[PDB]
Amino acid sequence: LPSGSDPAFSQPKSVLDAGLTCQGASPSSVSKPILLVPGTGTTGPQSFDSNWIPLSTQLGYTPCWISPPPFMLNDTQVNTEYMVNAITALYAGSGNNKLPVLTWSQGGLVAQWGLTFFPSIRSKVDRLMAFAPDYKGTVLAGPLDALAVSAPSVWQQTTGSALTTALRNAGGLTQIVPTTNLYSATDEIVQPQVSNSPLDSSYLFNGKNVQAQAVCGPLFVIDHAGSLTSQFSYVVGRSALRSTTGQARSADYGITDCNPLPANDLTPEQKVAAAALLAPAAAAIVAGPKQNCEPDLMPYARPFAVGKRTCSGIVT
Amino acid sequence: LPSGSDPAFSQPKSVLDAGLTCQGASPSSVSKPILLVPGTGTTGPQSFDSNWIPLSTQLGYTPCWISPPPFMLNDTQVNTEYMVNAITALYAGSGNNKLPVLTWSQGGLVAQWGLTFFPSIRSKVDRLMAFAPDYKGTVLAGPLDALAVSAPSVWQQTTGSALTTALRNAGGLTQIVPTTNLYSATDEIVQPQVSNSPLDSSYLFNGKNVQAQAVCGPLFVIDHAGSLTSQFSYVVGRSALRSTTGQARSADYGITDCNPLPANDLTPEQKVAAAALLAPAAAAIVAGPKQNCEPDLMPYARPFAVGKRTCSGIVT
Ligand SMILES: *[C@@H]1O[C@H](CO)[C@@H](O[C@@H]2O[C@H](CO)[C@@H](O)[C@H](O)[C@H]2NC(C)=O)[C@H](O)[C@H]1NC(C)=O
Ligand SMILES: *[C@@H]1O[C@H](CO)[C@@H](O[C@@H]2O[C@H](CO)[C@@H](O)[C@H](O)[C@H]2NC(C)=O)[C@H](O)[C@H]1NC(C)=O
Ligand SMILES: [K+]
Ligand SMILES: [K+]
Ligand SMILES: [K+]
Ligand SMILES: [K+]
Ligand code: NA
Ligand code: NA
Ligand code: NA
Ligand code: NA
Ligand code: NA
Repeated sequence: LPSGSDPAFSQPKSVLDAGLTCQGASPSSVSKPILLVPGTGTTGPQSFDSNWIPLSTQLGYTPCWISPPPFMLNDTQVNTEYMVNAITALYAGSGNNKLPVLTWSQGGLVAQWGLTFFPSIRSKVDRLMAFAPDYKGTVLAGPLDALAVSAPSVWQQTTGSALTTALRNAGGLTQIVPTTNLYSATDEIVQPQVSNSPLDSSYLFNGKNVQAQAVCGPLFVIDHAGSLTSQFSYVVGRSALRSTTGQARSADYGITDCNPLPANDLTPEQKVAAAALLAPAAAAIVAGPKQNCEPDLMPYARPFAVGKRTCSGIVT
Repeated sequence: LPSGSDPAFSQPKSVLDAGLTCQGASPSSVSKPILLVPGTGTTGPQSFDSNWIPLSTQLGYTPCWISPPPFMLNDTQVNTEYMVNAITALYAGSGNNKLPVLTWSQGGLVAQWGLTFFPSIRSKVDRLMAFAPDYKGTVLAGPLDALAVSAPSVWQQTTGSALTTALRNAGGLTQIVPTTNLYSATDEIVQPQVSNSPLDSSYLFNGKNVQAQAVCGPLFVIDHAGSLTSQFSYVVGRSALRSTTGQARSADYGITDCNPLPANDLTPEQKVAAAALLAPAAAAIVAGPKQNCEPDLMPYARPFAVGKRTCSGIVT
């Protein structure tokens, strides 16, 4: 696991700060922040307005989020700069108090990439609650890559990519801070997820790895978006957020919570938007960037993916 | 459309027969046969053991398949002899009753080549259910082969080929029996498929042409193999097989069926095998025969591709 200096950011501070917002507050002076990191094809509000922005507010946090442009479709490594900058800011802005990070989809990969390569944030994040994280990527992006209809970050989120290779070889498939990963065998976006084991894309060694079918039964069905928005997900997320260990606890949820529909505390109208969470993501992918190769690794990550091929050639 | 005698077989009938197998039945005495025609780089079992063999069984059919050697890599015109012989056999063996044909990839090109050039089988095929058929071939020169260093049937499936030209000029891009074509914009092997129109390689005039994204949305992703194996594909195929019209019916499927993962009725082990369909087929193509020209058209097809080039020169 890297333990030296932080890499320098490629983006200026003005740019990174512009991508961070808090509800009703400035990052420079915020009470009990939670940092929300969005999924592929979305802004922070698009991922979370119908779900964890109001739910976290009801738990007493001030939700804050990043929106790396365009819609989380550019280089995951740059998406991570937004996250690292935001944790630094929000920690300073809330009294040097550690804060939680809550993610969907790629946001969890971004969080873990940041924790792996930017040691400074490890003391600033108290826990990670990741919904449907793709730490191994997804095999399902393969045809899109072959067709050259994949955005930068979609290439990076393909199983076997240089990015996912680097994360693994740097030690990033082991939890770094207390981590809960909630995911589903029936996720239609991220696979493989079926095994309830380290083979799954969402699994981290020493983490609290919650495959919904383990709790709720193998026949249980909960999709990629539902993995973020469901009542089951709310109970698990609340467990993680409240737990003194920094991980969800099996005592905190069971069969009575195995409701895949949008969280009960959401208003009717929020439930409608939550259920429809993935539509705007699909439309952003559709209009968004597309290329025929995986973006290059930044220098700090190259040693961890020697021999993989990116846009510029083979990593040496 | 051609309307006379069937072309003579180039292969002995014993050889053709030996390539036909049914599950649990002789072709001479079979209950409700369905004939399965595999994709390039596979035998019948390799295409269908994880999918339409069990899925058709559960629908009450006896699955039967052909396995033209080696692995569907030889002349598509010879592959078609196996299909024509099998239809003749299974029609008689089911009491002189027409039977459905269900195909993947090249198998659909084979079925339509047979229906176009071998008139005797038209009255013996109840309906055709083709998954990812490449009636126009493909424009994508994939990464398996050096350009123009390819197997016989790979040449023939290249857009612009003499074979695909002949099919078109003989009238074979119009359905001959009731046909449903299920295909995907995100097919990484066969393109173009993106338009939901007669541009697409899988489209037949007067057919029931089902591009999955037209139903499911633009980021519904199923690949060339997923076109055969997905739950969405199963719902459409079941509709096609049951329909009184011989074609799938839009009433039978909709957004709720839009699951790209392997068909729900497959066991956990069959789903893993279905999701792994493509890689060993691609490896069989890589390991297979290579030549530097397209196989010659048989005499009965030449007049429909005059001016195209095969191994013996420009067709006359
Ligand atoms: C998208 O990611 C790329 C790649 O990391 C960013 O482009 C780099 O930006 C740095 C900072 O200016 C440059 O030094 C490199 O030359 C850039 N590389 C490439 C290939 O262009 C880019 O800034 C990111 N875009 C956004 C909107 O964040
Ligand atoms: C593969 O296809 C070629 C047709 O392209 C077949 O070869 C022909 O076989 C007939 C029947 O014996 C011969 O009369 C021809 O002279 C052959 N032509 C060529 C170019 O060799 C061949 O039999 C097929 N192989 C298999 C295993 O089916
Ligand atoms: K700001
Ligand atoms: K304040
Ligand atoms: K507790
Ligand atoms: K019709
Ligand atoms: Na399940
Ligand atoms: Na290039
Ligand atoms: Na094979
Ligand atoms: Na040719
Ligand atoms: Na099984």
